[PDB]
Amino acid sequence: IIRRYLVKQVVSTSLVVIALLTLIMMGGRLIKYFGFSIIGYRMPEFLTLILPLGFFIGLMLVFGRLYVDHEMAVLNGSGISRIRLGQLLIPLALVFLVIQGILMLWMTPWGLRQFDQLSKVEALPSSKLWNKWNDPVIASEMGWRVFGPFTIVIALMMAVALCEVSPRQGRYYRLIPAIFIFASLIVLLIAIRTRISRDELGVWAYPAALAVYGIAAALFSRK
Amino acid sequence: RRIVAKHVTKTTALAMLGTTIVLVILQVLFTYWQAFLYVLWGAPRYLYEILPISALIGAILGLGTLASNSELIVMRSVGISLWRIVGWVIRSALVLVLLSFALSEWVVPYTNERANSVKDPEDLSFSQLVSFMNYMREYSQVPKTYQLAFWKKVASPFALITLVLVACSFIFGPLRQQSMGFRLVIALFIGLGFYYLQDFLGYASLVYNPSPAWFVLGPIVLMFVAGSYLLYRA
Amino acid sequence: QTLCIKHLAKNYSKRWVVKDVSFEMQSGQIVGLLGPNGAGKTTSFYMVVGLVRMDKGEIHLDNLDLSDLAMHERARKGIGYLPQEASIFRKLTIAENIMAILETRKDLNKQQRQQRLQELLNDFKITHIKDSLGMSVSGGERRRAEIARALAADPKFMLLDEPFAGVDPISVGDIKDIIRNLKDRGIGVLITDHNVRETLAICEHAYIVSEGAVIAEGSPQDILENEQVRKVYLGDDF
Amino acid sequence: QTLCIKHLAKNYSKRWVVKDVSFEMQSGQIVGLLGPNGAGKTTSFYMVVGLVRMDKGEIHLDNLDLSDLAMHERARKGIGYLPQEASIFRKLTIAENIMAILETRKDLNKQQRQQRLQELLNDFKITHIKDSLGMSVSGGERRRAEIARALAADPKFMLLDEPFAGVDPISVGDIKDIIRNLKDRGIGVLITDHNVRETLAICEHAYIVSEGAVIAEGSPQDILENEQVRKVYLGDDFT
Repeated sequence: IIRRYLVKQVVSTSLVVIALLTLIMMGGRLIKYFGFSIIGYRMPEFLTLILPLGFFIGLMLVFGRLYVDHEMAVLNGSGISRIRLGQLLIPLALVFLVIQGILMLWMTPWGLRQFDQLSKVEALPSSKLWNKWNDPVIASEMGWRVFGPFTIVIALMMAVALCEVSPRQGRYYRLIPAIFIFASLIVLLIAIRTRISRDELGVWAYPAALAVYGIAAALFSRK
Repeated sequence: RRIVAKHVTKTTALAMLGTTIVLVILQVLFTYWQAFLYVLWGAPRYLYEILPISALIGAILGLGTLASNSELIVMRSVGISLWRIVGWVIRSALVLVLLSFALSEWVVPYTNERANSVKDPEDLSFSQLVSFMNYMREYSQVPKTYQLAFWKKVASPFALITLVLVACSFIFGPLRQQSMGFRLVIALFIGLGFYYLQDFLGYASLVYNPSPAWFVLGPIVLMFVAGSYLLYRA
Repeated sequence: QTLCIKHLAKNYSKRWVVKDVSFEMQSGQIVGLLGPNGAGKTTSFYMVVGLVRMDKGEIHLDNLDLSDLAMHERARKGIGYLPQEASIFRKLTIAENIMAILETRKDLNKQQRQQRLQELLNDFKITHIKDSLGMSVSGGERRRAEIARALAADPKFMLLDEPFAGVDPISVGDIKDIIRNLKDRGIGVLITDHNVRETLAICEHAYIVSEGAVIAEGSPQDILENEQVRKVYLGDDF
Repeated sequence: QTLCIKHLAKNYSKRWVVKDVSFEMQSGQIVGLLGPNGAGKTTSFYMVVGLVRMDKGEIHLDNLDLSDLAMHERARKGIGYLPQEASIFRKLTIAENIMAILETRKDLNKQQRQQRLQELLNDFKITHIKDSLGMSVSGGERRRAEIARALAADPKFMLLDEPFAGVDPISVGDIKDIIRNLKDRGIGVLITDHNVRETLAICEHAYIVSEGAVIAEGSPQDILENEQVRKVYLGDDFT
């Protein structure tokens, strides 16, 4: 009952944030493009970034709401920690990992393939990129598609760590400080995709970037 | 009344200037030895484009501190109207408007020349823009991309004051009794919403027959009317 | 002066929290607006001040209709408000808080403004903290500066919101002495409070509002011996 | 069982809010942690619950240290918390509110979880409203659902924060029966409240925390006759 309570809350507020970020992230690009089929073919490209951001923000809004209106004091006071509440959402995070794995591996290339013809390694089919790991350009793109979906898991254990907020501080107090901590992971991963494409860093740095953020989030959640 | 006016003005002015210092530092870092001077010389041009959005966040945080501390309730409890408290905040914004004029007229056109040496109609200063348009009009037809640039500059002080009044009306209206984080989040959505709306309607003025004055002064008049209505609801 | 208030009404989420609340208050008299929590004592109190817009009702102050006036337009007519929460100007000194509202007065010049400020500080015994910031004073000392600040505007009716909120039994006498001082100054006091034991000890005429309507009226002695109030609000033992 | 608290301390902004607060509460006994507002009675209460991190001292429950355990680890030892503000799960059914905590219990199976929920609803006379949402109930009925939910975790000590907060005199007696019932259930109750007059009417052992330290201890009759309390907290005239 407590797992279904959280999953229903997180899914409801993540879809609101995702639809709010899609209207903002691609409303800005649509205006720049104006300066309807193009937006349709770039849905999987932007939702590749919005989905980890929507899940992270939606996780902190739910965990912020539990703290603000004292539903966390009665959950900790009943024997259910905050770490335990984050472990109840692993089945949900696995669904979002599978969902984004579909976007990153299939629809992001397919969406970029049709857009390119209408308007590159960003749009090549994943079948043609499974092999040819020797070439750093394919190595960066294929690694971006395999280790990319695992930002959902990192968005789960890092939103649990950075959600503790006082009732008087507010539900939105820890949003801007911690969205930048999450965004620093994605900005680092985009900054890693470029380094691998120039054969300067190696494909091994994708799990290393996640592990450093994974261990840092796990240590901070257990302080 | 002077002591109350100074307290409201100084608190908002420090919030508008405090947000300005932070927003410029972040934008300098985000934009970023030869490449450091090129970004450092561009600070006045980054400063000019932050003033409309730093005044919005400054009035949200400046009045939010007053509202959350129940200081705006006891100014009304003694007979100080909402439009008087807005007028005191506008005095703080009038420093940013005067700063916008100083940057536009004497600072931006100079550091832009210095920045380009280290390494558009929008980039032209108002003194250069009006003089150039008057020169073209005397011998040829002025393009619609210069009329839009002219209207986007003459309506820059009026977009700073209107966006401040909207911020003040939100504190007294929808954003009353809300958290400081929620006010900051909403202040960021209005800032992006205004930048996108003025960008889109700027492009739409170059593709449609009506003059760019309608598209540039459109949102400013509507936000002023809508913002002044939220103040009438108290 | 009489503050006639007739047929107040207000709805929230299509539910009428206040239904026909009407009471009369006179200058130089303490009137307690009491009742069960959430039954409309707070909402009816805020509609007198002006925070909550009046859906229906008439508020008169010596045949002068204040119904349509806003919060500030009523405050200029002589209605004061003392918030329950800390409402002192944090970055202004205690003497500057009182002087801030004294400059609002039109019938005072600079010469008598300083004289009025001096006696207001002496009346509430906050002279020793007149130079300390409002954010660095005791809760008991700060509350005396908020009442002194409200009196700088020369109100005719001071509407106190939760005066005995978080007040220890040792300092409940200090608040009663303050409220009694406001009455002796010719200012009517309207008190809404959850602490009904002490609010029924200073007020001369109390109004108990339950289910959104005034269910009883009269002196505190008559309020106690009221069957409907005893059954609904005060209980059999009190 | 005897909850032992020794030498609590906590400094906020380089100011020692709590200085050497120590009290003992036994199971089945109601203890009122009172004192002047802002004198450290609220902060000392929170260090017992676990909201604010301790800065000096120790907490024992039958030679079983709880100082290093977090808030959730003490709850499994038998320590409950009831926030003063509305802490019900707003969008959960009242029957599900008690059930959400009953599923936490390891010593109950499905067969006896529904039985425990059914008797918990009947013990608090909320079985008629057991099908309504948490946010769509009366203030008096909501608090009865928060105490039934707290008992679902089966605590040995309940730390009530401001139980008589925003409570009409008609419904003060209803809470008195609830707290008396908690004592009759073998569960010790620790109460911190600003309403000292009504808190002293049910507690058999009250602690007065002034200037950050415990200055009084014993039955409410001994507290009233104490000249140190009547000088700082209760005043000359108080009953």
